[PDB]
Amino acid sequence: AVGIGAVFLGFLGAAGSTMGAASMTLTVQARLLLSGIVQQQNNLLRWGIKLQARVLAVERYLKDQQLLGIWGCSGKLICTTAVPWNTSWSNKSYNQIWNNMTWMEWEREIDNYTSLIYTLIEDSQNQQEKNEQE
Amino acid sequence: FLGAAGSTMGAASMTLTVQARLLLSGIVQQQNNLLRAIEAQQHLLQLTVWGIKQLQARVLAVERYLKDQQLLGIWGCSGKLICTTAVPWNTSWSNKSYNQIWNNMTWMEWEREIDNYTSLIYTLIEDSQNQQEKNEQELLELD
Amino acid sequence: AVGIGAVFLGFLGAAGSTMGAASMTLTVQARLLLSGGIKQLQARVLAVERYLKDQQLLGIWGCSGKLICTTAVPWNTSWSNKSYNQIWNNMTWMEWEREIDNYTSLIYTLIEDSQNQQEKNEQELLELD
Amino acid sequence: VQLVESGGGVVQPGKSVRLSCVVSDFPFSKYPMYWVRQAPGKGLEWVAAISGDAWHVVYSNSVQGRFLVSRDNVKNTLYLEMNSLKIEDTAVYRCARMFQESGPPRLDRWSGRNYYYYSGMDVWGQGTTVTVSS
Amino acid sequence: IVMTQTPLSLSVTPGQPASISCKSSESLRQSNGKTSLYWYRQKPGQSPQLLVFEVSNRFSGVSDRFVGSGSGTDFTLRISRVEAEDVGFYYCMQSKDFPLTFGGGTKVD
Amino acid sequence: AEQLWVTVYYGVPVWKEATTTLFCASDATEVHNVWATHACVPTDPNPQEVVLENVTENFNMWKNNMVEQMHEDIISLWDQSLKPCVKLTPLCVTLNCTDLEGGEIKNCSFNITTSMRDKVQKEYALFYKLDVVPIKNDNTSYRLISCNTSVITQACPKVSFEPIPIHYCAPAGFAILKCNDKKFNGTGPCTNVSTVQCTHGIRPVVSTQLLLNGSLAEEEVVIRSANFTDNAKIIIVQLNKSVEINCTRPNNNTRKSIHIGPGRAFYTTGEIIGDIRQAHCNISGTKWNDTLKQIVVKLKEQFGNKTIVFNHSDPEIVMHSFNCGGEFFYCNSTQLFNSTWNGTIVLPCRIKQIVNMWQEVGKAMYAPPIKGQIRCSSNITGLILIRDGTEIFRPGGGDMRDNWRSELYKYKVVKIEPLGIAPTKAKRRV
Amino acid sequence: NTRKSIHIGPGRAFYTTGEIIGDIRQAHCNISGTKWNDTLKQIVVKLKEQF
Amino acid sequence: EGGEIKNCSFNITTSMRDKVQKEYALFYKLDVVPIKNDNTSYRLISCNTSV
Ligand SMILES: *[C@@H]1O[C@H](CO[C@@H]2O[C@@H](C)[C@@H](O)[C@@H](O)[C@@H]2O)[C@@H](O[C@@H]2O[C@H](CO)[C@@H](O[C@@H]3O[C@H](CO[C@H]4O[C@H](CO[C@@H]5O[C@H](CO)[C@@H](O[C@@H]6O[C@H](CO)[C@H](O)[C@H](O)[C@H]6O)[C@H](O)[C@H]5NC(C)=O)[C@@H](O)[C@H](O)[C@@H]4O[C@@H]4O[C@H](CO)[C@@H](O[C@@H]5O[C@H](CO)[C@H](O)[C@H](O)[C@H]5O)[C@H](O)[C@H]4NC(C)=O)[C@@H](O)[C@H](O[C@H]4O[C@H](CO)[C@@H](O)[C@H](O)[C@@H]4O)[C@@H]3O)[C@H](O)[C@H]2NC(C)=O)[C@H](O)[C@H]1NC(C)=O
Ligand SMILES: *[C@@H]1O[C@H](CO[C@@H]2O[C@@H](C)[C@@H](O)[C@@H](O)[C@@H]2O)[C@@H](O[C@@H]2O[C@H](CO)[C@@H](O[C@@H]3O[C@H](CO[C@H]4O[C@H](CO)[C@@H](O)[C@H](O)[C@@H]4O)[C@@H](O)[C@H](O[C@H]4O[C@H](CO)[C@@H](O[C@@H]5O[C@H](CO)[C@@H](O)[C@H](O)[C@H]5NC(C)=O)[C@H](O)[C@@H]4O[C@@H]4O[C@H](CO)[C@@H](O[C@@H]5O[C@H](CO)[C@H](O)[C@H](O)[C@H]5O)[C@H](O)[C@H]4NC(C)=O)[C@@H]3O)[C@H](O)[C@H]2NC(C)=O)[C@H](O)[C@H]1NC(C)=O
Ligand SMILES: *[C@@H]1O[C@H](CO[C@@H]2O[C@@H](C)[C@@H](O)[C@@H](O)[C@@H]2O)[C@@H](O[C@@H]2O[C@H](CO)[C@@H](O[C@@H]3O[C@H](CO[C@H]4O[C@H](CO[C@@H]5O[C@H](CO)[C@@H](O[C@@H]6O[C@H](CO)[C@H](O)[C@H](O)[C@H]6O)[C@H](O)[C@H]5NC(C)=O)[C@@H](O)[C@H](O)[C@@H]4O)[C@@H](O)[C@H](O[C@H]4O[C@H](CO)[C@@H](O)[C@H](O)[C@@H]4O)[C@@H]3O)[C@H](O)[C@H]2NC(C)=O)[C@H](O)[C@H]1NC(C)=O
Ligand SMILES: *[C@@H]1O[C@H](CO)[C@@H](O[C@@H]2O[C@H](CO)[C@@H](O)[C@H](O)[C@H]2NC(C)=O)[C@H](O)[C@H]1NC(C)=O
Ligand SMILES: *[C@@H]1O[C@H](CO)[C@@H](O[C@@H]2O[C@H](CO)[C@@H](O)[C@H](O)[C@H]2NC(C)=O)[C@H](O)[C@H]1NC(C)=O
Ligand SMILES: *[C@@H]1O[C@H](CO)[C@@H](O[C@@H]2O[C@H](CO)[C@@H](O)[C@H](O)[C@H]2NC(C)=O)[C@H](O)[C@H]1NC(C)=O
Ligand SMILES: *[C@@H]1O[C@H](CO)[C@@H](O[C@@H]2O[C@H](CO)[C@@H](O)[C@H](O)[C@H]2NC(C)=O)[C@H](O)[C@H]1NC(C)=O
Ligand SMILES: *[C@@H]1O[C@H](CO)[C@@H](O[C@@H]2O[C@H](CO)[C@@H](O)[C@H](O)[C@H]2NC(C)=O)[C@H](O)[C@H]1NC(C)=O
Ligand SMILES: *[C@@H]1O[C@H](CO[C@@H]2O[C@H](CO)[C@@H](O)[C@H](O)[C@H]2NC(C)=O)[C@@H](O)[C@H](O)[C@H]1NC(C)=O
Ligand SMILES: *[C@@H]1O[C@H](CO[C@@H]2O[C@@H](C)[C@@H](O)[C@@H](O)[C@@H]2O)[C@@H](O)[C@H](O)[C@H]1NC(C)=O
Ligand SMILES: *[C@@H]1O[C@H](CO[C@@H]2O[C@@H](C)[C@@H](O)[C@@H](O)[C@@H]2O)[C@@H](O)[C@H](O)[C@H]1NC(C)=O
Ligand SMILES: *[C@@H]1O[C@H](CO)[C@@H](O)[C@H](O)[C@H]1NC(C)=O
Ligand SMILES: *[C@@H]1O[C@H](CO)[C@@H](O)[C@H](O)[C@H]1NC(C)=O
Ligand SMILES: *[C@@H]1O[C@H](CO)[C@@H](O)[C@H](O)[C@H]1NC(C)=O
Ligand SMILES: *[C@@H]1O[C@H](CO)[C@@H](O)[C@H](O)[C@H]1NC(C)=O
Ligand SMILES: *[C@@H]1O[C@H](CO)[C@@H](O)[C@H](O)[C@H]1NC(C)=O
Ligand SMILES: *[C@@H]1O[C@H](CO)[C@@H](O)[C@H](O)[C@H]1NC(C)=O
Repeated sequence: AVGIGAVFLGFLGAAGSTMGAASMTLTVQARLLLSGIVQQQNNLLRWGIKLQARVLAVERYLKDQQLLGIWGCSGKLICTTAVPWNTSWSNKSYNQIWNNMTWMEWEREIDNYTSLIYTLIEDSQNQQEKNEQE
Repeated sequence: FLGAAGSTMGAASMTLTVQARLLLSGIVQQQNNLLRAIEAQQHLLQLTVWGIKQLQARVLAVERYLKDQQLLGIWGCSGKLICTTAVPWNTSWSNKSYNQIWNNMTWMEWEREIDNYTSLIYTLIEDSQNQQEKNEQELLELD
Repeated sequence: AVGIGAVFLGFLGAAGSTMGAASMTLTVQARLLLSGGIKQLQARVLAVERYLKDQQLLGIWGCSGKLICTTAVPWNTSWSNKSYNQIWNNMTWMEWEREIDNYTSLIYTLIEDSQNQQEKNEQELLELD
Repeated sequence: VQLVESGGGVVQPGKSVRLSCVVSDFPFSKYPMYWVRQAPGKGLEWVAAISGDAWHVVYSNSVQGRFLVSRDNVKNTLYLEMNSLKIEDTAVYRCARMFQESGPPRLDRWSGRNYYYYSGMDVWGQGTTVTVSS
Repeated sequence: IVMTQTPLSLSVTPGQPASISCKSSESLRQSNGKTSLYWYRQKPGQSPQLLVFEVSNRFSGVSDRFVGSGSGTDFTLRISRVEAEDVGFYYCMQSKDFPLTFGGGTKVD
Repeated sequence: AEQLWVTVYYGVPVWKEATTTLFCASDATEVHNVWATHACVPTDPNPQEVVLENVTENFNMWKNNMVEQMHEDIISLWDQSLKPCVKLTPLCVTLNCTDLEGGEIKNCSFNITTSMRDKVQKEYALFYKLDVVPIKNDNTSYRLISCNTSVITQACPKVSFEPIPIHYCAPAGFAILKCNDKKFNGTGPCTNVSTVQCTHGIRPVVSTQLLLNGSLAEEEVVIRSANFTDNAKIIIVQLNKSVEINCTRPNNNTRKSIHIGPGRAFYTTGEIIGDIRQAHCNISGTKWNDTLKQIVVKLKEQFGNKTIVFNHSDPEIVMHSFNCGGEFFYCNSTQLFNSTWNGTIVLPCRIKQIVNMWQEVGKAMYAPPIKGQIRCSSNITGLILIRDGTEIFRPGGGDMRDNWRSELYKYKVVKIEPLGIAPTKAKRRV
Repeated sequence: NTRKSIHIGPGRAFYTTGEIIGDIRQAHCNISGTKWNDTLKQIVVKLKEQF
Repeated sequence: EGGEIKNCSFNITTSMRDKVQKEYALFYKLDVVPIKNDNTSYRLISCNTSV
């Protein structure tokens, strides 16, 4: 059995890409977060520990889908907002990072401000737009 | 979040503008701190009687959340709070008039009014509307 | 001391019928997929962990919450030599998922990265006006 | 409450009559009914049963296909029509109400099939008598 | 199904306890959580009247000395200090499924 | 008229009654306590309590599943922490005891210990009259009490025994309702039913004929039971005005170790230092006398004639029993059941080191000795009484399940089912 | 056969069959041998038709 | 016949662990063995298997 090279950018593949370039592999990362490829080929022949790791992986998953549900953005992968940026988080401008920097470094610029972003997206995008329904 | 369980159905829709009193938000602010990894700072130190029960507790937190999203997901009413349908109400289900249901009634008494008939309404939404509209939508894309 | 005949449909009731008759039946196989001495609990997680995967793949494809939907991915006639009206009027589903079993991985990659990934970078940049 | 019948008497073989049981006060559409047959000097034989919404009808095997029952919830009546009469049908007929209340039909989720519950009897009408002879 | 009973004749006088049992071929336990066996009495020349509906509970207008019990197949109705007006018959009636049958009716004199 | 259409509302305020499985919440460390079990979810000091408006909801304090759930769990917690420790199977041998009130503690001399096979070891030991039994075939020569009863199993000495309050939290999607009527009978309806997510503190105190550290009924003294004119249903006396008790072990009690398990040392009383002074308790004589009259007034609203008589209730079941610092006291409470209604009370106490179970068959735990002197104080807030059918009241037996019925008597468990439908005039445009 | 009292393990009463009443009849199965004789000729009706 | 003919006796000291004591039981065949170098002495057939 042989195999030719990848033309579809496998798991974690675009980790060196810029932020405008790694966005084309967003689908591959999301799919394989849950259970990976399915191991445990029905071999139940002979514990407790095993299944706590299985239950946590769902809870990691359901944390985010509910959180995208509050952020008005369930189902999508890329969605906009009505929240303007506050440059005290990081004033680094547009092409200083976008066509210049990967994602591991952009996370190491915003990690201190993380929970501060989450309340603002909650309130001014859906707790706000709940007061536009009428 | 049960603040209007003695209120009336014609009045409980007023305070229901808050996200069912931020219903699901109490779960995510719980499981952010249910997933305090002190459980992983110990590996529970053993398998204990509580961790057996917590494991059987988190599963019901998983399952019974899904059974309410799936039924909202299948009804063409995914993620909303007040959606209308295309199903005509049948007076055989309840011969109560209009204002008595809304202005002059609780909720939990109204559960026991149609807890018999509830399951028939479940099928009569899907196979009447949400199975049905998808074919008629797909016909309107044939052109 | 009970009993009446069938009214709507049964579970897996359309699984010998044609596609055009089974397409109006999908909800009954959609409802009961989830509800239904440790070895009950090990079943009660696999039934969840299979449901999320099928839910997740619909989510990525821009097709979450709908039972059916269409895309813009073109059908490739290399995948099927079957004629059109034979498919929608003669073939059952159980036969049909032995015929396109090999091509399935090509399909799922050619939905996401083909279109619904591409329908967001195109989507996000329809602003500025 | 009050519970009697009418239309009783004596006929020939091959004939056809219809009785008329009339109830008094309870909501008649709520309850199912029955028919029982006490032969003179014998025990009892069950005959028939109707649902509350007059949709479900179960007959005995011996009188299968010959008889007929029906309801009229507005007129609060109860009919037992009979056909192809034989001499051994000579007995006492009694109109009888279910003891418990019944609900609407049930519709189990797993198979699209309703269910009408059926339980036994408390209020026997005093009943007419039909004799089949020459 | 088949459900007969025993003994047919109990010609007694008041002042003593006794019991009448009805024997079941098919076992009775419905999925509601109850055993649909209904014990009741006719008088001669009369349409019958309900003694007890379930083997546990009773009916209105019933003396306290009318007790019943049984398993899914064994079934027993016991009358403590058998009263003077206990004449006529006693039918055991089941309500499992159709056709729901009876017993012969135990005569008590 | 308007053809009504079906409308699905998500978030309706409904529930039912249900059963569930619960989980702890400790409010706080080496994790070696039997009850506290610090492998447990930490709490939240958020005040979460939500009050209702219009609720009439019957409760019960006997047919409530929350108290049967503990008694299948607190025996599981107390037996998981007993299984990995050493068994005491070679101890059941022929003893030889002597005494140095009379002679209570017993210098006993049994003489085998099979650390090996060939060489069994003579041994020094110090026992109690509540643990040894006489033998009828020779001179004075004893044996442990529960040899032919069950497997005597030592508890490991590096464990703990303190009560720590265990907040039962319902799992998510469920809820716990709580009433707030001061005059609540225990089994009727309520009016102000508040909603919490997780209950208050419950000290897992084990004791008999009284309750220790309890809770507090407010504003008056409550008496609850189900079938008053039956003798069977035990009345439960909850209190205000927390009555304080001191109890102590006025000895020094050095402990030695005896190697019997190859890697498992047996612990016993090495030698006492000082003077053999019996363990006892102290109760303020003023507050106790004032308290009992307040009970009788509420007794004379359910037994309002044939005046109330106190009389005291086998060494185990008759005696008052409790734990004090990992040490179990059996106290003669005869003095507190003398009066009728028409300084510092000292109660003597005895010490047993072979406790029994709740079902008291199949297992027998052996307490290790504790060095030093033990002081413990506690609020007596709970009294168990039984009628007999003038009215005489005994304390009662030892059904330990009845303890928590005095602590779960406001709590039921529901199932929030927030999905439901209702008709209205508005149709979805297809 | 009856009840019995054999010596106790550690909280473990062990039992070994108590006395017979005083006269021994050996246990036996007891089959209606006509139907059994009827049965095996009915079996070779359907044992046969493959060769 | 060969069956219940033999009731037996043996010394044992299970939970008291002080003194042995002989007994009486009731033992069939199919579970005993006449041992070697002794006159009418029996032993259970499955000692030196597992428990
Ligand atoms: C449907 O679908 C389809 C698809 O799908 C498919 O299928 C399926 C089933 C599956 O399979 C999947 O997967 C797939 O995908 C479609 O179709 C398609 O289309 C497309 C279009 O684009 C196409 O593509 C194409 O391709 C081609 C090919 O390529 C290859 O090759 C080449 C070369 O060529 C060659 O040459 C030679 C020389 O000349 C020749 O020979 C000759 O021949 C003749 C005849 O033919 C005679 O014989 C003579 O004599 C002789 O000499 C041959 O032939 C040829 N071939 C052909 C085919 O033609 C090159 O260049 C390239 O590059 C390639 O190559 C390859 O590469 C690889 C890598 O990359 C390699 O591999 C390797 O190997 C090694 C070893 O060796 C190792 O292993 C490693 O690892 C690996 O990797 C290989 O080897 C190679 N090969 C060779 C051979 O080389 C091309 O060419 C083309 O191009 C062209 O054209 C264009 C247009 O535009 C232009 O632009 C350019 O310029 C050029 O010209 C293209 O690209 C494909 O193919 C297809 N497919 C199929 C058909 O299948 C469709 O479309 C659909 N449909 C719809 C409707 O849609
Ligand atoms: C939803 O469905 C459920 C059922 O399905 C369930 O859910 C599904 C999903 C499935 O899972 C399924 O499996 C589930 O089970 C429905 O539940 C049903 O609800 C009804 C109530 O609506 C229940 O009916 C009652 O039952 C009792 C007995 O049931 C007991 O036991 C069951 C189980 O063991 C318990 O659950 C239950 O709570 C009881 O404890 C039955 O006895 C009742 O009938 C008496 O009361 C009514 C009310 O009075 C009488 O009706 C009146 O009759 C008079 C006379 O004509 C009229 O004038 C009145 O108009 C009428 N109506 C009213 C309102 O008054 C009824 O006739 C009967 O009255 C008694 O009659 C006898 C005989 O005449 C009389 O006795 C006489 O006494 C005198 C003096 O002593 C003399 O001695 C006489 O000789 C003597 O004969 C007696 O005094 C009368 N008493 C009174 C007070 O009048 C009642 O019907 C039903 O049990 C329950 N379950 C089932 C399985 O059906 C639910 O309703 C559905 N929901 C909805 C919204 O529909
Ligand atoms: C709101 O809900 C209503 C109720 O819902 C019901 O309850 C829910 C809990 C759930 O379970 C629902 O599934 C359930 O339906 C809906 O009402 C239903 O509507 C449908 C229409 O789609 C009705 O279906 C009709 O059924 C008729 C009856 O079919 C039965 O009877 C046939 C034989 O009929 C019998 O004939 C004998 C002849 O002798 C009669 O005896 C006489 O009776 C006299 C009166 O007592 C007198 O005593 C004489 O002495 C005696 O001889 C007997 O009475 C009669 N039976 C009845 C019940 O009357 C059987 O063949 C059949 O198998 C079944 O057993 C059908 O006749 C009818 O067909 C006719 O009508 C069609 C349309 O009108 C027409 O096209 C046909 O050509 C034909 O003429 C229908 O099939 C159903 O019964 C209703 N339910 C109830 C409980 O009544 C309602 O639809 C819904 N609202 C909306 C907007 O949808
Ligand atoms: C099972 O197969 C049969 C045919 O083999 C299906 O019957 C057809 O049903 C359609 C629907 O009305 C009719 O137009 C055809 O005429 C029927 N065929 C024949 C030969 O009469 C049947 O529908 C299938 N079962 C299910 C549940 O679809
Ligand atoms: C129990 O201990 C006592 C105390 O040592 C033993 O009695 C002694 O026996 C020796 C041997 O004759 C005498 O010299 C001592 O005078 C005895 N002392 C006393 C106080 O009696 C006794 O033998 C031990 N064993 C038993 C079974 O009692
Ligand atoms: C707590 O209990 C005390 C002791 O009974 C209560 O104080 C007495 O209550 C009775 C009954 O109301 C009165 O007759 C007395 O005058 C009260 N005082 C004294 C000194 O006996 C007290 O009411 C209870 N409640 C609180 C909140 O303290
Ligand atoms: C409380 O207990 C008493 C028993 O002391 C009950 O009184 C009697 O209970 C028996 C039990 O069946 C009945 O036969 C008697 O008729 C009862 N006597 C009276 C005068 O009622 C009493 O019923 C119990 N009460 C409750 C609510 O359980
Ligand atoms: C029980 O012991 C406590 C000690 O914990 C005693 O409490 C002391 O009481 C005196 C009064 O005599 C006060 O002056 C002290 O401040 C108290 N100290 C503490 C630490 O509480 C108590 O008096 C003793 N007796 C009773 C009956 O409770
Ligand atoms: C029902 O109970 C509520 C409870 O109110 C609390 O009462 C305690 C009493 O000590 C007080 O300390 C709290 O501050 C109060 N408030 C809260 C939010 O806990 C009463 O307020 C109602 O009046 C009661 N209803 C009736 C009919 O008595
Ligand atoms: C509704 O409130 C009622 C009080 O007002 C009544 O309302 C109308 C509908 C008439 O019934 C009339 O008698 C009164 O003006 C209560 O009586 C009733 O219990 C309430 N609940 C209902 C109808 O479910
Ligand atoms: C157990 O040991 C047996 C040997 O035991 C001796 O030999 C037999 C013939 C008897 O006389 C017996 O009473 C003697 O003590 C083996 O025969 C037997 O296989 C062994 N069982 C095992 C290894 O499972
Ligand atoms: C965000 O911007 C506001 C001005 O709108 C400023 O006051 C605030 O300091 C900024 N946030 C932080 C974290 O600095
Ligand atoms: C055995 O010792 C006890 C203890 O003093 C004594 O009472 C008894 O008399 C002794 N037996 C004999 C036979 O002396
Ligand atoms: C408590 O009061 C209710 C009425 O409010 C009553 O029905 C109930 O029986 C009382 N409790 C007791 C134990 O009597
Ligand atoms: C004793 O009974 C009488 C009779 O009713 C009553 O008046 C009196 O109050 C009762 N005694 C008490 C202390 O309640
Ligand atoms: C077994 O015993 C029953 C009870 O009398 C009997 O009916 C049946 O025929 C017997 N079968 C035999 C003896 O084979
Ligand atoms: C066993 O004992 C019997 C009678 O006591 C004797 O006849 C026989 O020889 C003995 N067998 C031996 C000692 O092997």
